[PDB]
Amino acid sequence: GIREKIKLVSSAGTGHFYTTTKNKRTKPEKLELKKFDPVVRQHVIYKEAKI
Amino acid sequence: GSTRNGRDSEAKRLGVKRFGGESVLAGSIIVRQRGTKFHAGANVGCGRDHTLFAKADGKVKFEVKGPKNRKFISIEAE
Amino acid sequence: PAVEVRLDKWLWAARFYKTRALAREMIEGGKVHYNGQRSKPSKIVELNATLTLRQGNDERTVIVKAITEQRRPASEAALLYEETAESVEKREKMALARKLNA
RNA sequence: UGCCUGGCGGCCGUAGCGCGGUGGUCCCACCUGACCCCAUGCCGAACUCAGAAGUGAAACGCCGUAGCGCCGAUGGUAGUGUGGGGUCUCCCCAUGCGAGAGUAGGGAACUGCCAGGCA
RNA sequence: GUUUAUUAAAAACACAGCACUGUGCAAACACGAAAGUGGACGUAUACGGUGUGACGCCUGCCCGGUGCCGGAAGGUUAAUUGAUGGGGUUAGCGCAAGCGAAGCUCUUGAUCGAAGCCCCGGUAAACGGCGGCCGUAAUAACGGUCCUAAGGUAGCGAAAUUCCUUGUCGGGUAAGUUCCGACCUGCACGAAUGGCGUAAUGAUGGCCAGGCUGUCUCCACCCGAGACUCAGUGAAAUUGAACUCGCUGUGAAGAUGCAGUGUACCCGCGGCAAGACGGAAAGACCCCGUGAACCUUUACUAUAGCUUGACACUGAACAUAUGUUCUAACGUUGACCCGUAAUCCGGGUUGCGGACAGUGUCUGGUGGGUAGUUUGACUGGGGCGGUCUCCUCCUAAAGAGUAACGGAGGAGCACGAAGGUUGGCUAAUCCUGGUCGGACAUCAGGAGGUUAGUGCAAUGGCAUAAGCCAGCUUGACUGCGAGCGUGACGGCGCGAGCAGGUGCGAAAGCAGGUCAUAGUGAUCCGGUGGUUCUGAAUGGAAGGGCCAUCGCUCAACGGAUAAAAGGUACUCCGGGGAUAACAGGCUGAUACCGCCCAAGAGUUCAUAUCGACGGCGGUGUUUGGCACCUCGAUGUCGGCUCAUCACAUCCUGGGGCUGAAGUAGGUCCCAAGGGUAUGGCUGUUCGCCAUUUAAAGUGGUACGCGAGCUGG
RNA sequence: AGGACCGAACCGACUAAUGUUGAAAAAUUAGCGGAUGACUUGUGGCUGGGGGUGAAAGGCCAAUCAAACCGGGAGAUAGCUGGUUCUCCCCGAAAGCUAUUUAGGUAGCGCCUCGUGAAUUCAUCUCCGGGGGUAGAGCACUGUUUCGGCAAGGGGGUCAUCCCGACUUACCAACCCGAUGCAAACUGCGAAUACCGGAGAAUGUUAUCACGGGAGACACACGGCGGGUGCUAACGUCCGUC
RNA sequence: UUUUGUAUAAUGGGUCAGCGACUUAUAUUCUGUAGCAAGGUUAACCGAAUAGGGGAGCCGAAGGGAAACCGAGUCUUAACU
RNA sequence: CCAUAGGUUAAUGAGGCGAACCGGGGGAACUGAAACAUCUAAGUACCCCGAGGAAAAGAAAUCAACCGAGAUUCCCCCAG
RNA sequence: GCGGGGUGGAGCAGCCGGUAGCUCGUCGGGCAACCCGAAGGUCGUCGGUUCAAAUCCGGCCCCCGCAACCA
Repeated sequence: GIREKIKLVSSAGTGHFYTTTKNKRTKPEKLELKKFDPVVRQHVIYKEAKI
Repeated sequence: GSTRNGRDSEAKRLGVKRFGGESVLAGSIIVRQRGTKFHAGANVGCGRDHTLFAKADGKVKFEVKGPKNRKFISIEAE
Repeated sequence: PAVEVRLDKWLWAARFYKTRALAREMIEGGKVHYNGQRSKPSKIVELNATLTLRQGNDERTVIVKAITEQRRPASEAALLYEETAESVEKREKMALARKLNA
């Protein structure tokens, strides 16, 4: 629906990413979260990016 | 001659898959149900969809316990 | 999907004439002008398009972009028709000429 | 060993409400103070700490009492599996199972572990 | 005048006349890959196309849609040209990572680019259109008002047009659904898909009268050819086999063949056709086929033709890509000479056009002119309507599952908190008291105990809360998965536990999304990031692979194609009584006819005669239900002829009661022996009307009767 | 003079009857239209199939025309109809679920058959361990319904008179209480059956499960029982079990 | 024959005789049988050769993975109890 | 005007038929896809031209893979 | 038989869960034209859901576009 799919890009520089959804209208702020990254093996902070 | 009805959902095969006194391997689903009609007791886990599964081999057993007189499922170890 | 607007409908919304029938009669009589020339009622008003309208004794020329099918209160009509500065000056010139005639 | 009190349970209304009475040595409760450990989307009400002046008022426990809740026969009734039948939208018969409601009645719980005060 | 040779001769076609439009001649248009030919050995007073159809009076308003004509101010836009950017490769530089010149090469595509389209005007004897609503003199003149491009002028009008309809009134007739004349309430006339008249003409349609008559009441007789008999010759369709009766019932439901019963010696000949669902034609109507044909169009996809531009055939100067001039390519369906005995053809001279025209390749537009195709399924026949996937409840018969065009509601999401954890808290409703404040605001207490709440339908859950509040946080983690549920399969679902790492908690522990169940899309084809896994001689790269991930209202939701609407009565083929229309069959809701109780009408009295509010039956008679027989055939309405049966009786016959004085009635009971109209209108059954009669019965018999007649 | 008039030859075909296995695959008889013209006719030529011609009917094109005839692709295709030929022995269905441009076809499963392997694998009965929320029953709940008691409050308005205390109703009355019903989408109760599991004896030609070869079938009908729809109508239609 | 069901008044046959419908080629799986047996077997072709030669080939003995690669193991994952 | 075209004669060859095979110039639809357009049927049927007893092809501007083969055609595998 | 509508005196958005407004008609005031202010609905009627219906659902009445066709 209104929610648009986005990618959370690992900040480890390894190119791994997650996919989630959000709506731009209510929450224009960037999405940032600590998620596990398999290739580097460590909990690193992910920032959203365009899909 | 138009009717607004005629719509239904596929049945979900709920109910008690394993009844009392039946030997079940670990992890076997005992009852699938909507809501915790049967509650989790000894050696029984409650999955997210309120299904109850045996956490160890043994014999399933229904009983009534507690101030609410609710049904509880437990695996008598064997 | 833009909704087309008739010329007499626009005039009636702008309240220049009491009724759309009067607007049609005035247009058919040739008094009303679109882009400074005789125009039929079927013509379409467009944004940033001059309406060389002739009402009573004073001319008006508006190029408004806001076109409303619905008739509005006169406070809104002031916004409905733009009445550019040159048109204002010409209208006051016509008013002064009428005052001199009177 | 007997009485009473606190905690943890078994069981989940025969065990719960109501009404009356009773208890402070110990235990519990209320209670005194709170700058501080701690907390109020305000309040030491709750939570929390520091104590033991007073009391059993409230709560709590214990005893009694059917105004309720609750439990509940025997008999009949309803229903129904199998077979047979009728006047076949419903019944009946043999045999097996046999309710629900209602009636007589029961009923003011019983009980395990540990700790404490009294004899 | 012409026409469906062989069911349609006409209101149809044509017609002279009228108008619009194209065409300047190498005309337009047509046949033709082209050369050529018709147009025409014609030249706008001619030829082509289109519409109306002599003649008389006229042809009103509308240019928004579609088409046609015209325009340039602007935007979009093909082929072609290839600036800039990115990438691949490597002579080199670095120690390695990596950087990287030239060349070659993959890719994006700046600038140039005509028509068309968007846009602006004109055109209706171009295709076309000429509307709503409200009030107003019972109607609604008239006005108001919405919309449109603008709302029907003249004329005509229940008509070849009018459903209600046999419209209202008058003539004709005794009686006139037709006819003739007026009215206007034109469902739904209307001016060249022409309106209104009109003399004449019509194997034209409707009606009326004189005369005429076997059309008819009602048939009679006669003359001839068959039919019948004798002699000679000598077919046909059809045919499972027949020792080939009626009735009532039964039965794939309309029986010569079954059950019961009645009748019947065997066999011809002449006649009538009720039956053998009789013979003829694998139903023409209806449905089905992922059948066919031909036709239509703003269905899809192409394409002939028309049309635009680039390049080529294709050149030169001069002036400012445009213009002027030129001759040498090219054209000449101009003249003249020759091959030549020649209106073809070729060559030469000359003239006129002249780098235009025309043709080839490429390219945009237009393109039912032509071609291949599509145009779903369920369906108490088909069509129209509705539905097509997912979730909740009931039907669902106490495991699961379970259909209907059965009964009821929702979904195609939401959320970085509405998730995780830790700690804490408990609702609705009512009563009492309290400022505005009241029925319902917040405050206090009491009763009550989940009747509240759940992000969204319903069900099942929920106090240990899954409900409400706060602090910290990202477990809405990565890889696996013992076992199990559910599906034909694809798949969908639940899951303790293990490893790495994290959040909350002092710890025990919980966390792999949310109280659960809906919030979805296979495969293919591609896109993006990572990973040498592969790398068509080798080294790289392109592509492919693995992992993550993006693009379908593919909603006909297991999705046929990237891409698709209709007509057929001009029809056709394979099939079905698997499925409709007539008839039969089953049922009897409705229809008709009886009966029950008795409020009331009947001056009083319920029942002489009616009988409300309700109830119970009979027949199979109308309207309907089912689809059981027949679709390798069961002919349908009405009339004519001929009838047969039932009795729920129209007349005649007998009788009870009466609100029966008599006559004449009302009702009911018994009775089926006999009887039971002629006409006008209309296709009529029916029905209205006129005139009779004792009466002009109600029904069944394939709504009797077409191998008996007709055919409105 | 006349696309003039009446009317034979000649051309045509309006009405009726006959004929309809004819005299005739479109005629005969009696009537009928044109008959100096857009007439009719003899002989020869041209137009050839998505083509011709057509005073226009989809008419004609060799008795055939919404695309002729002949030969070929060709044995087109046909989820459709029909037919499928000797004998005996053993076994023996289905007309159901799922999906389908799918509904009269086909595919997987279900059912049948042949072979291989396998456990007391399977069926009945007795006993034992189970959950249920249907028949029935009930009205605490969700709804619905009748009567009565008190009566918050209100309606016609007022004694009181600011009120309280209550005054009769044209009166209406919420909740609560007492009594009586009703429910597929009500349930504080709740069977008989059926179903799952366990143990045991008897009987049964392994009757059960798995793998493989071969299918057929996916149009069902009636009757009993429980039901929806229908009218508790149908030899009606759609389910469950026998 | 088609059907839920036909004495059916549903379909076909007037009768007799003759003809008339699951075949043929190749390739794959299964069953039976026969040869050989961790081996089996040739095709074309040579050959007068139903012989003999011809062993080019196909099948399985080794699987896992997309693949490099590894191999009684492999793949998944950094690694698996 | 030379000349060319043109005309007459002469010598040589051709012309037409024939079953299949061969080469070349053109070239369908039915059909399968369970519809149909990309595709298939299929460069098949058919039409035309040409030649021979055979025709076509034919002596690497071919393959291969850092080792090598040595024109063309046909048969069997590679291989569904 | 299927869908739409039913809102001041008329025409109208809205509206479609969140306290009813605009033009004309009437009056009055500014000033034929034009500007300002005010009365003016109770949302066709009856019920249900909701904290609350102009709004959302069930039935009822009227009017509108359709179809009631092949035999």
